[PDB]
Amino acid sequence: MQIFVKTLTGKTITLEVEPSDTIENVKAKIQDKEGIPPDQQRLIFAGKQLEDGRTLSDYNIQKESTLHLVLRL
Amino acid sequence: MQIFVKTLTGKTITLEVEPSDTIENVKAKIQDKEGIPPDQQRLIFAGKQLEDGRTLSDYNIQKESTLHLVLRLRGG
Amino acid sequence: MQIFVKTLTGKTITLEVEPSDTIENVKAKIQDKEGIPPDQQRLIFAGKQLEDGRTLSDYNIQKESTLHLVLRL
Amino acid sequence: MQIFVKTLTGKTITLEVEPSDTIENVKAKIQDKEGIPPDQQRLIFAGKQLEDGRTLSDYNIQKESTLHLVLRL
Amino acid sequence: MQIFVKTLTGKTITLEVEPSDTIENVKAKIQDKEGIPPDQQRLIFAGKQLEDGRTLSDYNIQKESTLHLVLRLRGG
Amino acid sequence: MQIFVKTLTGKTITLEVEPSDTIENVKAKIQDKEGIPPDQQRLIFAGKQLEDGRTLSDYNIQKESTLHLVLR
Amino acid sequence: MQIFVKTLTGKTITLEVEPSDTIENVKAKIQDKEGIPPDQQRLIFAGKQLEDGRTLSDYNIQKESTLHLVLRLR
Amino acid sequence: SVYHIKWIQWKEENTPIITQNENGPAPLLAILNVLLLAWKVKLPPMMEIITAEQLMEYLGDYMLDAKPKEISEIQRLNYEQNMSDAMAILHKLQTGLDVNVRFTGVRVFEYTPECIVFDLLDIPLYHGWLVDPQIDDIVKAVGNCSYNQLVEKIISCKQSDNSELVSEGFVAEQFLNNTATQLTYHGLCELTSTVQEGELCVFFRNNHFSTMTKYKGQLYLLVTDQGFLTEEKVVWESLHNVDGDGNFCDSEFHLRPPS
Amino acid sequence: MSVYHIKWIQWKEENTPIITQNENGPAPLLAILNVLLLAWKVKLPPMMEIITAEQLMEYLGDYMLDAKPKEISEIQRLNYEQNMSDAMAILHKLQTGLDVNVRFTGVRVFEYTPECIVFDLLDIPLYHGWLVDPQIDDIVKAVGNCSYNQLVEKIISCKQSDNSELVSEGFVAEQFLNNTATQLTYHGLCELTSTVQEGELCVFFRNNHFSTMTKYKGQLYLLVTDQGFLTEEKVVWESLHNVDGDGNFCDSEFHLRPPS
Ligand SMILES: [K+]
Ligand SMILES: [K+]
Ligand SMILES: [K+]
Ligand SMILES: [K+]
Repeated sequence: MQIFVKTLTGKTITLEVEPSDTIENVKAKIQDKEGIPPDQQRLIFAGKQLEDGRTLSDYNIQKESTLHLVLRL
Repeated sequence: MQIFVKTLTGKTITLEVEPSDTIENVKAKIQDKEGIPPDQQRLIFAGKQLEDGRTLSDYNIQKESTLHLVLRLRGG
Repeated sequence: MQIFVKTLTGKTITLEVEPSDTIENVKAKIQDKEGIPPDQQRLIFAGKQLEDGRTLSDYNIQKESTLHLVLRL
Repeated sequence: MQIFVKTLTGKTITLEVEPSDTIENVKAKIQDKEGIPPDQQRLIFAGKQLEDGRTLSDYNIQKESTLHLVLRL
Repeated sequence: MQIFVKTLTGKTITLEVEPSDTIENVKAKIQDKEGIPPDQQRLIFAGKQLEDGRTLSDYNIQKESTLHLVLRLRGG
Repeated sequence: MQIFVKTLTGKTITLEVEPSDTIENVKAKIQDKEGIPPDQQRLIFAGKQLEDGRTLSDYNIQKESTLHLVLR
Repeated sequence: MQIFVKTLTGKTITLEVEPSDTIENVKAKIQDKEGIPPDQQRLIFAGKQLEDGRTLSDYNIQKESTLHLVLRLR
Repeated sequence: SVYHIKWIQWKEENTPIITQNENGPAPLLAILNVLLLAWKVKLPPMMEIITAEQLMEYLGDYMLDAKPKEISEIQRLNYEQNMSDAMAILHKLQTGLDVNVRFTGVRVFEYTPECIVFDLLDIPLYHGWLVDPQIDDIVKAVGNCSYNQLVEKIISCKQSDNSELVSEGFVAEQFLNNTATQLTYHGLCELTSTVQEGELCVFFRNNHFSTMTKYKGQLYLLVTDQGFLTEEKVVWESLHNVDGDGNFCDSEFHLRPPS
Repeated sequence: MSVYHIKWIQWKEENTPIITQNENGPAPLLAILNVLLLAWKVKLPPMMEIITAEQLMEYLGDYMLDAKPKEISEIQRLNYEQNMSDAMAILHKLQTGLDVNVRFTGVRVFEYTPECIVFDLLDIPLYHGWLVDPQIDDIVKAVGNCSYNQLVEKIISCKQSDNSELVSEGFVAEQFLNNTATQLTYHGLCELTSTVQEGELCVFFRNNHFSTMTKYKGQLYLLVTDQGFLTEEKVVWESLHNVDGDGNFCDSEFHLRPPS
């Protein structure tokens, strides 16, 4: 499954994920792509922040959904 | 229906509910017996965390089923 | 299990308790040895007050833990 | 079974012991009569120092034997 | 005769001794096979520590018996 | 298991070792990764020199331990 | 009487003396063999420091007994 | 809610600390006592009590007055979003703050919105709930799991058919029971060496937030309970064991004699 | 017999010598004397670059006699003389290795053996950090108040028992000795940091080695005494803050050494 994460800068990253993937693995995939470490990441979907231990399917994040990435600095 | 809620300390709580109560309402019944704030409550069943908007039937929770109550670490 | 409570005057009291004991019960066990009524007792562990309605297990009080005893106002 | 413990000055005390008693135990029995902590005691028999974990029988200490106690400061 | 010495290093050593061998000579034979100095060695048999002045007969150590070799803590 | 070897320059070399390895086998693993020959390596742990002929087990070297490396 | 003077490093020397000798004469006889200045010499017996003006008989030093030698280095 | 103020002689200056009664407002008092002891927030010296609304008005005023004026466009937008999310959560500081620790480091928490309040004030957040690395059984069972993940792993492992996972859950459960005060001796070590001298920071332990500091290499916790309000010489408690048997010290970190 | 190189460092603004180690063995003698040298109670000629074991042994024994205590009753004097003789008799073992028997309940808790007398007569505290974690009641019960010498005997006895409780007590006590093989635990580090006084010079037993220990600004440091660092003027003290042996090297004024 393909989902997008969008930063406040506007840069959009495409990720190939599974529904059973946890948010921790999603943050690890952004770690491998954009270089941002996971504990300096905030992902938002539908206005709520996503917990590391939950999965995309726990938030009903399905095909072609757009996540919002807020950075920590 | 009657379901059981097990804590990490080993205690088992009996709750009288229905298949149609929301998870938020089940947490309110736990608060009435244990005083635990619902926002601090995390219920686990079949390896899934029960979300407050859904109902017990959404998670296929049966009669005499056992839910696991773990708490968020709340600093006070 | 046994726990200790320490006053500001330096006195150390040894109590026999159970994790399921409420703080009101441990204050009653203090009264049995010192005579201070639970209405005058304030119990502190690790800087946090032990509220009379909760239990020892609620505060994770381990065996041989030292609690601090002060009079309230 | 009774053995004697003599100080360097010459003071002799009697202890009720068993051939299976460790010398830690007889050091504690000396503490009961004479008040020295066991870790401030040094017991000598047949010209050699006795080890805390051994028993009286390991060193062949028989009845009416005399141990020598040396203090530390 | 032949006896076994079990170490805490996970190995069992075979020794050629005689009943008249002093405990020190047994430790010297351990020094020749494992390099441990004799005064650092502590030999355990029957839950008893074999003292240096005695011989193997005094502890009734017969053939194919197993001693346990534990070391003192030597700082260096 | 893996252990770390830190030099006076701040460089840290990660080594894959076993408790049964001798100190010479550790100095040769340093030579396979670093340019220093075993004849020029001196290895220290907790202030004590790790002498040639001994094993890592003789010095109780645990996993994720840091050894110090300096000229012979 | 036969006395033995041993240092901590392990050098033990046998000396011939009498019980009526004083400790000054004892370290003077040790200087006669090893060549050690006597005021750089400290003599121990039974864990007790030996005074210059006392005798071997005052400390009850017996035959075939060992005295310990400590050198007063700079 | 009203809080009593305790005036202490802190670094030879009349300094106030906020003092707690009922359980709940420790997050708000831990943050503000860091700011008060740091003289970043100053209270009129006549005040004896203060309400929560004033406390957070002082807090919100400081966060806006501490905005980094020289920041890139990427920093401004992210600060902007983090600020907004932090205020929507700010009310929780007065009732209790949810944390999710990991057991691999004193600074390691899940980056939840409850952590933003500390980042925006440059206030470090610490815990001492660390695994003992010498026990490889616990290191494997606990792993890089957060607390929230670990309890779920214990739930799932107890019903597994894999014998290894069943044992992993048992060890993880034992670890959570043995270390229930949320402080271990490995954690106490790492804290003592990670916290800098004189650093004012927040310490999470046993579902509580404390204002922590280090003085001459020893860690101390500000005494914030109303029981010690009139005790001039009970200002800091030393943190040198897990039993809670700390030493009470005056505002100059000198041991309070029994009285 | 054996020679040791001397390192001259700036200790409390004064040129002070410390003894350096090459081969394994002499750590007990060097840890004791490096305490005396850092305390300026034993002083060497300012030029000496290298010293043999004999002068170190004589310098030490010379100080033991000059450190005779006053205000001692005849009971204390008799017990002192017996202790002084036995300590001198075993003094040679300082350069080959000293036998220690710890108990795992306190940083100052050893068996009072004659090799402890040397530290008593010099008032040099002896420490270890081999402590049981009190939050694990399994190990606290299994190890109890056993010394090391007793615990290995308990493990051997328990490993062949038919009592299910005893076999588990031995298995746990065996697990403890293997997990904590470097003879330092994090509970020991915490008790050491809070027990050692600021500025105190003492001796530290760890991983079959003796180190000179002190505390500065609340941090424990170990005196660097290996000859690999003999020419490193900036490597004098090593911080003790973990069981990994990954300490921070510091100069003679406890300032961090820059990587070069
Ligand atoms: K005697
Ligand atoms: K001010
Ligand atoms: K002023
Ligand atoms: K035993």
